[PDB]
Amino acid sequence: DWEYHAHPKPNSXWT
Repeated sequence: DWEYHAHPKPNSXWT
């Protein structure tokens, strides 16, 4: 269970 993360925003930050 590896989900990629954004560079300029944090992980859960996508919400």
